[PDB]
Amino acid sequence: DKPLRKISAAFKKLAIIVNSPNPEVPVTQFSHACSLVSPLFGCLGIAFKFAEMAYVAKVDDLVRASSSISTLVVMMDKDIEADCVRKAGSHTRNLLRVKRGLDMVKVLFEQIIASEGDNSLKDPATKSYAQVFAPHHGWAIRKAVSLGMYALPTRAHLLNMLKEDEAAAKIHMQSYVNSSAPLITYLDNLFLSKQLGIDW
Ligand SMILES: CCCCCCCCCCCCC/C=C/[C@@H](O)[C@H](COP(=O)(O)O)NC(C)=O
Repeated sequence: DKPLRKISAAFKKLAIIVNSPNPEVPVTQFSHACSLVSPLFGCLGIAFKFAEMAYVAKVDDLVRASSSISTLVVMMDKDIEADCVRKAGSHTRNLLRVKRGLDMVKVLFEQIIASEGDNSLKDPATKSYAQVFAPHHGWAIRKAVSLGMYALPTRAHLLNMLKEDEAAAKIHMQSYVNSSAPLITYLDNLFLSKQLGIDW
């Protein structure tokens, strides 16, 4: 089906889990949902090429992890026990970056919705990247991203690539925004509650 619909369906499900008492988020289900977001970065063009190493490789690792590890909590606790939380390539470091990817797409969608009537994606792309990723990327990446903003598809072109009209895309984006918000909060709080921080 259409990429935004796959996304909204999968995250609705995740929202139910996190909004319930004693949530257990399976690594399989979380990593599959996160993989549905990947095609979005590609639709945005060269500006978001960083997403392959920054997001896709990370989801790939969680996909791998999911065969032997039950939940995100158990996954994090294993890395804590092994004292390898901030190590390059740890599941937990990867989870934190995946969280940022989910957040950037959330903010992007919010801004696209807020700017209905402007056929340019420049502000929404620039704003969300600035809010979510800019504080963690080095100079060269930030400069490259900014330059790549001239290569964004128009708003109408993007809708066409995602195979939706304005009304339908609005609903599915809003749905992801509503679903992903408590998930992102859930994830932040796992890090915060285990005294790991979220700014590294
Ligand atoms: C012919 C020219 C082709 C143009 C180049 C295409 C875009 C290149 C953008 C590459 C972005 C690389 C980002 C690297 C990802 C991670 O390995 C690295 C470290 O991963 P980490 O955040 O520590 O887990 N992340 C950062 C932002 O330093």
